[PDB]
Amino acid sequence: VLESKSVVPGGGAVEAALSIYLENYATSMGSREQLAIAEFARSLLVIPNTLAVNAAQDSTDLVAKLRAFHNEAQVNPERKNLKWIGLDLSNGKPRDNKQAGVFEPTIVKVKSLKFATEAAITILRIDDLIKL
Amino acid sequence: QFMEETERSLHDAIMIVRRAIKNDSVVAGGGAIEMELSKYLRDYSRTIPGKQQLLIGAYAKALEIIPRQLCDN
Repeated sequence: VLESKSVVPGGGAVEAALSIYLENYATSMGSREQLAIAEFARSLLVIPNTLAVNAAQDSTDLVAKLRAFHNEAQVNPERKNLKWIGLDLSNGKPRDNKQAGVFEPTIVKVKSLKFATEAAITILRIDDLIKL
Repeated sequence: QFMEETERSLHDAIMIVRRAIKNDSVVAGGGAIEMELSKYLRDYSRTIPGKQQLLIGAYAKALEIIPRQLCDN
């Protein structure tokens, strides 16, 4: 909070929006890469899941319900009905900000985003491993 | 061996020409509508779920496979 007053509302409310936000960004891309966005949005969805899983919660009935919080896609307490906001851990469900509402420092995710995207593709790089 | 499917093309036309007659309302062929219907559900894949987007994501996609079968085959 103190070294970064820049932080995103929600840590987990992003995922549902993001997929949709990507699903939106997907559909216009067309070709294969409409889907290359979609499967990129499918990588997103574990974030509520392992949470709900480690919390012994049902992941779908949250992240789906999450994806049903919207008019357009944003994380914000003003519209939790018409937009996403926040998250919970033990129940797992979205909160607002001062509710339980989760945040993220905007620094960390983009880096985590950046890394997995890049490690996977170099993992996606090679087809061989040879030895003698 | 090439002579037969013309007649099958003739009747198949005759069928859906008569079927364009036996149904006044005739929409776009080649799986044109299903794609929108998928997104129409991808709407609900966003809009509907407490859960069932899992369905609405699954269900709708299967539409697009039939004209996909064409580009495929």
